[PDB]
Amino acid sequence: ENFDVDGGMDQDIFDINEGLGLDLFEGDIRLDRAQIRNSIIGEKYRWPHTIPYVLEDSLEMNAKGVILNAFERYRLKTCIDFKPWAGETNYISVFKGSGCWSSVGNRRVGKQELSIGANCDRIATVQHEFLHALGFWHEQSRSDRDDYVRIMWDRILSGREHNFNTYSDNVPYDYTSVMHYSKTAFQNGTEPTIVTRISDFEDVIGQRMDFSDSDLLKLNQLYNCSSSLSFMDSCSFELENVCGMIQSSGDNADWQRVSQVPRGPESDHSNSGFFMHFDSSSVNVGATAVLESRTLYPKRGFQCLQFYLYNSGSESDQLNIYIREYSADNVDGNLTLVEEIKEIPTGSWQLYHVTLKVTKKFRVVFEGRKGSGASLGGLSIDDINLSETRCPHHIWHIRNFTQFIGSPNGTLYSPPFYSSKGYAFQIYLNLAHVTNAGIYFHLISGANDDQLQWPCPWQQATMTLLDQNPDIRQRMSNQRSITTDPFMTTDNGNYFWDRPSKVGTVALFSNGTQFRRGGGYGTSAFITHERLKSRDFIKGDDVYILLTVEDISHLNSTQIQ
Amino acid sequence: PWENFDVDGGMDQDIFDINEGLGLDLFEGDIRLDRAQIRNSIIGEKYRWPHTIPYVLEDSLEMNAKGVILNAFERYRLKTCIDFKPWAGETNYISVFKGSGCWSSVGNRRVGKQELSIGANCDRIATVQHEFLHALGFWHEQSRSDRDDYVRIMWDRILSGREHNFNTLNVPYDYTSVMHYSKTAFQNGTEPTIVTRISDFEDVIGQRMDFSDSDLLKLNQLYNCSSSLSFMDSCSFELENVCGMIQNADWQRVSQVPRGPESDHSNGSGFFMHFDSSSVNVGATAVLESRTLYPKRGFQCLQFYLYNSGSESDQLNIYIREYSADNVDGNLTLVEEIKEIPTGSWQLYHVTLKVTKKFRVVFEGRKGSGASLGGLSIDDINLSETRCPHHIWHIRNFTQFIGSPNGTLYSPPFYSSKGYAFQIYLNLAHVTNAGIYFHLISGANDDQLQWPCPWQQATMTLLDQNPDIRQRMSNQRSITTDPFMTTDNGNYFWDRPSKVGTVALFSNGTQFRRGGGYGTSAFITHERLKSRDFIKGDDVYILLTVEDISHLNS
Ligand SMILES: *[C@@H]1O[C@H](CO)[C@@H](O[C@@H]2O[C@H](CO)[C@@H](O[C@@H]3O[C@H](CO[C@H]4O[C@H](CO[C@H]5O[C@H](CO)[C@@H](O)[C@H](O)[C@@H]5O[C@H]5O[C@H](CO)[C@@H](O)[C@H](O)[C@@H]5O)[C@@H](O)[C@H](O[C@H]5O[C@H](CO)[C@@H](O)[C@H](O)[C@@H]5O[C@H]5O[C@H](CO)[C@@H](O)[C@H](O)[C@@H]5O)[C@@H]4O)[C@@H](O)[C@H](O[C@H]4O[C@H](CO)[C@@H](O)[C@H](O)[C@@H]4O)[C@@H]3O)[C@H](O)[C@H]2NC(C)=O)[C@H](O)[C@H]1NC(C)=O
Ligand SMILES: *[C@@H]1O[C@H](CO)[C@@H](O[C@@H]2O[C@H](CO)[C@@H](O[C@@H]3O[C@H](CO[C@H]4O[C@H](CO[C@H]5O[C@H](CO)[C@@H](O)[C@H](O)[C@@H]5O[C@H]5O[C@H](CO)[C@@H](O)[C@H](O)[C@@H]5O)[C@@H](O)[C@H](O[C@H]5O[C@H](CO)[C@@H](O)[C@H](O)[C@@H]5O[C@H]5O[C@H](CO)[C@@H](O)[C@H](O)[C@@H]5O)[C@@H]4O)[C@@H](O)[C@H](O[C@H]4O[C@H](CO)[C@@H](O)[C@H](O)[C@@H]4O)[C@@H]3O)[C@H](O)[C@H]2NC(C)=O)[C@H](O)[C@H]1NC(C)=O
Ligand SMILES: *[C@@H]1O[C@H](CO[C@@H]2O[C@@H](C)[C@@H](O)[C@@H](O)[C@@H]2O)[C@@H](O[C@@H]2O[C@H](CO)[C@@H](O[C@@H]3O[C@H](CO[C@H]4O[C@H](CO)[C@@H](O)[C@H](O)[C@@H]4O)[C@@H](O)[C@H](O[C@H]4O[C@H](CO)[C@@H](O)[C@H](O)[C@@H]4O)[C@@H]3O)[C@H](O)[C@H]2NC(C)=O)[C@H](O[C@@H]2O[C@@H](C)[C@@H](O)[C@@H](O)[C@@H]2O)[C@H]1NC(C)=O
Ligand SMILES: *[C@@H]1O[C@H](CO[C@@H]2O[C@@H](C)[C@@H](O)[C@@H](O)[C@@H]2O)[C@@H](O[C@@H]2O[C@H](CO)[C@@H](O[C@@H]3O[C@H](CO)[C@@H](O)[C@H](O[C@H]4O[C@H](CO)[C@@H](O)[C@H](O)[C@@H]4O)[C@@H]3O)[C@H](O)[C@H]2NC(C)=O)[C@H](O[C@@H]2O[C@@H](C)[C@@H](O)[C@@H](O)[C@@H]2O)[C@H]1NC(C)=O
Ligand SMILES: *[C@@H]1O[C@H](CO[C@@H]2O[C@@H](C)[C@@H](O)[C@@H](O)[C@@H]2O)[C@@H](O[C@@H]2O[C@H](CO)[C@@H](O)[C@H](O)[C@H]2NC(C)=O)[C@H](O[C@@H]2O[C@@H](C)[C@@H](O)[C@@H](O)[C@@H]2O)[C@H]1NC(C)=O
Ligand SMILES: *[C@@H]1O[C@H](CO)[C@@H](O[C@@H]2O[C@H](CO)[C@@H](O[C@@H]3O[C@H](CO)[C@@H](O)[C@H](O)[C@@H]3O)[C@H](O)[C@H]2NC(C)=O)[C@H](O)[C@H]1NC(C)=O
Ligand SMILES: *[C@@H]1O[C@H](CO)[C@@H](O[C@@H]2O[C@H](CO)[C@@H](O[C@@H]3O[C@H](CO)[C@@H](O)[C@H](O)[C@@H]3O)[C@H](O)[C@H]2NC(C)=O)[C@H](O)[C@H]1NC(C)=O
Ligand SMILES: *[C@@H]1O[C@H](CO)[C@@H](O[C@@H]2O[C@H](CO)[C@@H](O)[C@H](O)[C@H]2NC(C)=O)[C@H](O)[C@H]1NC(C)=O
Ligand SMILES: *[C@@H]1O[C@H](CO)[C@@H](O)[C@H](O[C@@H]2O[C@@H](C)[C@@H](O)[C@@H](O)[C@@H]2O)[C@H]1NC(C)=O
Ligand SMILES: *[C@@H]1O[C@H](CO)[C@@H](O)[C@H](O[C@@H]2O[C@@H](C)[C@@H](O)[C@@H](O)[C@@H]2O)[C@H]1NC(C)=O
Ligand SMILES: *[C@@H]1O[C@H](CO)[C@@H](O)[C@H](O)[C@H]1NC(C)=O
Ligand SMILES: *[C@@H]1O[C@H](CO)[C@@H](O)[C@H](O)[C@H]1NC(C)=O
Ligand SMILES: [Cl-]
Ligand SMILES: [Cl-]
Ligand SMILES: [Cl-]
Ligand SMILES: [Cl-]
Ligand SMILES: [Cl-]
Ligand code: NA
Ligand code: NA
Ligand SMILES: [Zn+2]
Ligand SMILES: [Zn+2]
Repeated sequence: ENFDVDGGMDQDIFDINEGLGLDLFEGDIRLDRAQIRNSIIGEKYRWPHTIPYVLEDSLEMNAKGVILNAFERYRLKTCIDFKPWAGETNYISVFKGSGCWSSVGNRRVGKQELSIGANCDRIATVQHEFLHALGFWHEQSRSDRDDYVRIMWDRILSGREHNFNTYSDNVPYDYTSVMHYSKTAFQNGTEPTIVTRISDFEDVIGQRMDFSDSDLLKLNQLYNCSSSLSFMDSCSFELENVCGMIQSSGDNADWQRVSQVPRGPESDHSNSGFFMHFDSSSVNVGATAVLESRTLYPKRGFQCLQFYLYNSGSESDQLNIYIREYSADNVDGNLTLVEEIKEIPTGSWQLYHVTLKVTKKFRVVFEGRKGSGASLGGLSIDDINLSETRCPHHIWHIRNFTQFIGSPNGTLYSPPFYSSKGYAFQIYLNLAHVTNAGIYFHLISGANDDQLQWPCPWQQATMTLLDQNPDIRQRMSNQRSITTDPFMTTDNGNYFWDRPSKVGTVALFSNGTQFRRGGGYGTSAFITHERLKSRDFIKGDDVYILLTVEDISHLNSTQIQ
Repeated sequence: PWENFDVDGGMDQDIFDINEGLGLDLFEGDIRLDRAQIRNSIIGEKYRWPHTIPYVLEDSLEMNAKGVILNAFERYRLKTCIDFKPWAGETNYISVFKGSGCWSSVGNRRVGKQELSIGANCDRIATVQHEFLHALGFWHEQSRSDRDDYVRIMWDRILSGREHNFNTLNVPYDYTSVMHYSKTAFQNGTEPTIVTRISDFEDVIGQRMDFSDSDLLKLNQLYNCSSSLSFMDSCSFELENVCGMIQNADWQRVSQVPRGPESDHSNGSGFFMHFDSSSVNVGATAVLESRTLYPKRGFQCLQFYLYNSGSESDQLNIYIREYSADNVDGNLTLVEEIKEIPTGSWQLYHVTLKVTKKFRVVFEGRKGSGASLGGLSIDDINLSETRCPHHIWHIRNFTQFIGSPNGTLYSPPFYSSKGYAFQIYLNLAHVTNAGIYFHLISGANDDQLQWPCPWQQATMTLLDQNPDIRQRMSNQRSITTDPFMTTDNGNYFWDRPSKVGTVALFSNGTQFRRGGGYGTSAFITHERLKSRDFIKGDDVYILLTVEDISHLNS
């Protein structure tokens, strides 16, 4: 009884628009009057660094949330920002048209339409359409494209051959571009229409996870970006000056930059390769050592500190996180304990997220502490990232992951979680299919159910398969969102998102306690197993699914200004 | 030996030692403060140069200094979007002249003619780079407000009246900045005035080889640089898309070859391209082409490392395919045939190009007549719009000579562009510093050459073998032959070696005459020589260019 938003298919932008018969340039580009196809966009047809926008009322509620999520990716990785339209002469009007499409560049026409239609509410689709708005074309149309890919003309659907035309017009050809067609673009049959000449990229082309490194380089070079709104720092200890961090102790303890520890880890997490290590084996009980960042300058007032930790020491050792915030009244700073990380499981790298709310210049202080008893190792930290973003609400850590890919036993249910509004939920990850991974959001019976609004109204669940790249700026995480529509009905006439005790099926927790699970809402095409096995989604055989469930009923109201 | 001339006079004097010794009393040793300019203040947009800086090299400059300054401009052209042009009447320009010491104002002071001094002993490329970073608006690194978290100031060790030289986006403190004091700055005695908190960097501060990566990031961010004038491409095959190079594939991306090499050069983890000539017929070829490149200058230097585990009969052909509006598919020209490649070691090659339109480099491996058990491998390809070195001195098994009595090395003989025969002397025997000297030697053209040797500038570069040309901090010094220079006995220093030189033997035992050596006893410290990639696979490369600079007398 699960609901698949993708209807048992894996349709890209180009499959959605083809199925509607839109006949746009290269499937999703709306050419302007006398605009030259695949031509250089001049300075006059560019947006300012901050783009005014309107999210029109025709947009689906899930689409509005997804678009705002896309803006947060631009704010982390570029110096492009977006602001609600306040009367500027030109702005982007995002609306529910037929299919997903955009003009290429700032056409200087005042209100400029960008369509995010039905089935276009995917963050990378939004990112792709806004790259068109910013002035970018597709990658496979480059004049040198035949040196990198082969077009299988006999496999293209009759009358769709013109979508592969090249014109007359530097960064290397980018197979990973979010602006590249997939190998199945306009195919007639089961055989690919685009074959990469380098066999390694056959299943890479057509990625729809995030911007590629080359997509970002081109955009950041165009807008002269030297910073972003929400990136703060990334440290993997790869250089001897360790990103300006300063280690100290009053206890004959220290943090050492090492490539290995005899008791563990045998190597860094980044994966020659270095990490910081607090030895607890040869210091006295209660000895501490602090590793302090250089001074950082926040622009937003909320932050997410994240890092990987390895414990080869004792159950009694701990890592304390402090913030030292500086203000005019106290130049030595105000030191505050923000997190105590205790009883760290031994023998594996583990990801931690710490929520911060610092508004003044500050330093992050990592304090390793030796606890009671004996130790043969210590605490190791690597891949520290800091951004002015919200921490995920919940994190589902799946260990020994690879054994489940394409396997009949690959039907995984997350631990139960409580959303911000108090709804209890569970995630279902289906890895049993031969080619695609599926992901579904379920409401479950919870302690607050008697006082909650039913059917569940406009909660947006964002599920992110983390790309565990050492640098937050280089992660191409695979993210999908769904929104609970309180008017959605089942085949039997009941409300899909009603109270699980009323419409749910019986299930058991790992401990054997019975509960009610509502219908699952999600997609059978979350990611292909081939892409799931690429980049750093799996690292040390661990997978992380980040989860945020929030009320988006405030997005219903007309955008006024 | 005794006939050599050390330009550094048995010392290793930095900018701050030169100016201190003259009693200039400038801000932080080499900054000329403007009227009511606030010390170490943020340089506003109004006090910045345009992307192209107009300049004049004044006649007071020493001939060697003029050549060194133009060499410094080439470093800016490769690593930044800053360029330099001869002044043609722009409102503000930099007047480079021989003043007392090395110094500059900080920023474009908008005063019209703005002086920058490159005085006696300042004719070092990194000194020029440092003074032009001041002109561009940069101060020194150790004056940063957080500097006490990274270094200790030994106040008791500073010369009286010099304490003022130490009292003070989001890039970490840079120990390797070309703008950082060395540990001996303004010292009174033999003890350091600046001591890094971390013992590692104690002798790293004060590097004067080239820009650091953080120096370049700050400058490139300030001028929104997305390209440079002379960088074209760098490929170490670290990614599967192999930097857009095009080619079953005849060149294979591998991490090892059974008959050699056991690993990549850049240093599975590392990768290189390999043509397995052993598995194909005689006459078979393998073609690897760069992506399309867009030149801005009319001259280029293509460089790469090659490893041959195949036969002496295998070869590598280099073609250029140049594209123009009229040509349907480009114009292919053979530019280089690399034959009889010595086997069993990575070797650096340089190829001179003169392309003016968009083009591709075409690498063609060819299987020769002899039986082969391996193939040809290529790694660390770099292309820039620069002049190739005239000669390269490749020193194998280098490490054994550092600090050793036997570390007195003489290069093979070379012929300069004007026909002068020369040899390089590298002295590694000192406990802390490496020395380098240029000698003229007897050669076949000596009867037809002008004597004493007039205004030939010899540029000697210790190559930092980083895989990426943009990240090399190569250590370079130049000297110029002054035909009026005399010896203690009254003879001309640069006269004909048969007349003023000493008897020497080549490796083969043939006798020749060697003139006096001219160079420095402080070319590089052994500590810095052992850092970065100066030594790689126990190989060292000294790049050599010897050219006539009498045209700079103007
Ligand atoms: C087999 O396995 C099963 C599955 O694992 C087991 O089942 C679980 O069993 C446990 C134990 O029996 C059970 O735990 C209980 O959970 C209760 C619900 O927890 C969530 O909700 C509350 C309340 O949320 C409402 O209020 C907040 C504001 O306070 C608001 O933000 C929410 O939106 C929400 O509002 C809505 O509802 C109210 C009515 O409730 C309406 O008035 C309102 O209008 C809205 O509609 C949250 O507070 C909880 O969050 C806290 O706790 C979690 C977990 O510890 C923390 O992660 C989280 O940060 C938060 O922390 C708070 O407390 C700490 C101090 O401890 C503070 O520092 C911090 O600032 C926060 O205030 C959850 O999201 C919960 O109420 C209940 O609590 C009772 O015990 C505690 C002691 O622990 C007392 O202090 C309380 O007074 C209560 O007496 C208790 O924890 C699980 O719910 C249950 N799970 C499921 C899925 O069924 C099973 O037991 C096992 N079987 C066996 C045999 O082993
Ligand atoms: C122990 O070890 C000792 C040390 O190694 C050995 O000593 C060496 O022994 C060899 C063999 O006996 C000896 O070789 C000879 O070298 C002669 C000099 O070579 C250099 O100079 C010439 C001439 O330069 C002048 O002319 C050019 C233009 O024509 C001009 O650009 C120059 O600036 C210069 O001008 C000035 O002088 C002239 C007068 O000469 C004035 O008229 C003028 O006004 C100026 O004042 C250069 O041509 C040479 O360069 C060519 O060769 C080198 C090496 O091969 C190349 O790297 C270089 O690119 C260039 O290549 C040329 O040929 C290729 C062919 O494919 C062309 O493509 C290219 O375009 C060039 O034309 C040197 O820089 C040299 O003249 C002489 O040549 C004769 O033999 C060859 C045989 O192949 C014939 O072809 C010629 O016609 C000649 O008959 C010969 O090569 C070394 O000089 C000697 N070294 C030293 C330091 O002493 C010792 O032998 C050994 N003992 C034992 C027992 O083993
Ligand atoms: C040194 O730093 C301390 C820690 O600062 C916090 O942490 C660091 C890491 C950064 O993230 C900072 O930005 C952050 O403030 C300062 O103490 C903190 O002060 C703030 C007020 O400035 C205070 O916040 C209030 O909290 C109450 C609720 O308090 C309970 O709950 C918190 C946890 O949430 C708990 O920590 C407390 O112990 C309490 O049990 C809340 O009602 C307040 O809301 C109201 O305030 C805003 C205006 O500020 C208003 O717009 C709202 O509408 C609303 O009415 C407010 O959020 C923190 O609780 C407190 N934290 C701690 C651990 O003490 C510290 O400040 C000094 O102490 C404060 C108690 C207060 O007397 C200040 O005036 C003092 O300066 C600071 N010390 C100095 C000398 O600068
Ligand atoms: C196809 O390419 C051929 C090879 O080009 C060269 O090599 C490639 C790798 C690349 O570096 C190119 O940039 C090189 O040009 C072309 O042949 C060459 O053409 C050039 C002229 O474009 C010839 O040159 C001259 O060489 C003389 C000595 O031999 C010099 O005296 C002369 O100097 C004068 O040059 C300029 C004006 O151009 C003045 O400003 C100077 O002050 C000076 O007086 C030139 O440098 C070169 O010799 C040719 N090489 C060969 C091997 O033929 C070829 O070009 C065609 O043929 C030449 C002969 C001319 O008729 C061209 O007009 C003609 O296009 C290319 N073919 C096509 C069709 O494009
Ligand atoms: C060049 O000199 C190197 C250093 O010589 C040693 O130190 C001097 C200060 C002096 O006391 C001298 O007597 C010493 O021998 C030689 O390398 C050293 O060789 C010794 C003995 O073979 C060896 O134990 C050391 O590890 C080694 N040191 C270093 C820093 O490499 C060079 O010798 C060559 O290398 C040897 C390993 C050996 O194969 C020998 O036959 C080689 O000649 C000297 N090189 C040359 C070309 O003479
Ligand atoms: C999608 O692909 C299928 C399979 O290739 C296409 O169908 C095939 O189209 C060809 C067109 O030349 C047909 O061949 C011709 O058939 C006639 C008889 O019908 C014969 O007289 C000719 O000599 C020639 O063989 C082929 O029969 C047909 N096959 C099938 C199974 O239908 C289809 O047209 C493609 N669709 C699109 C939208 O591109
Ligand atoms: C990114 O930064 C670069 C500068 O580092 C900006 O480039 C500059 O763009 C302006 C036009 O916007 C060019 O202006 C020129 O002005 C003169 C008059 O002073 C006029 O004659 C020329 O026709 C031209 O308009 C300027 O040359 C150019 N500078 C360089 C070095 O390229 C670029 O605009 C910035 N990008 C964004 C999105 O802001
Ligand atoms: C580098 O590019 C930025 C724009 O991307 C330029 O910054 C602008 O500078 C003007 C004044 O010259 C201001 O009015 C704008 O507000 C700036 N825009 C932003 C977004 O900062 C900067 O001037 C360029 N630098 C150089 C040297 O040309
Ligand atoms: C899920 O299915 C796969 C494929 O059949 C199995 O490999 C997994 O088995 C687990 O791993 C093997 C190596 C062995 O240790 C076995 O005992 C494990 O169960 C299987 N996983 C689970 C959890 O059943
Ligand atoms: C560098 O050291 C190695 C030993 O580790 C020597 O074998 C090299 O000698 C050279 O190569 C051998 C095979 C033989 O041809 C010999 O005559 C050579 O000298 C040595 N290389 C150099 C240049 O000294
Ligand atoms: C993962 O695999 C190891 C064996 O390699 C096993 O000991 C461990 O319990 C497994 N973890 C989980 C969470 O299943
Ligand atoms: C240098 O140090 C000596 C010894 O302390 C001291 O007597 C002398 O005055 C100092 N000179 C200067 C110039 O500071
Ligand atoms: Cl999303
Ligand atoms: Cl790092
Ligand atoms: Cl130089
Ligand atoms: Cl100016
Ligand atoms: Cl180089
Ligand atoms: Na690391
Ligand atoms: Na390599
Ligand atoms: Zn598109
Ligand atoms: Zn200076």
